[PDB]
Amino acid sequence: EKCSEHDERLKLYCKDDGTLSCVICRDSLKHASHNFLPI
Ligand SMILES: [Zn+2]
Repeated sequence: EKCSEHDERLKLYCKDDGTLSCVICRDSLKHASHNFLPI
């Protein structure tokens, strides 16, 4: 999961997959559209 420097516990991924743009960290808090990858 990229989503680096941003939440003290949130890290995740979206990318095309039926749901365009989703939780930017399994929740999307203080992220908005930064970036993240899936474990
Ligand atoms: Zn994040």
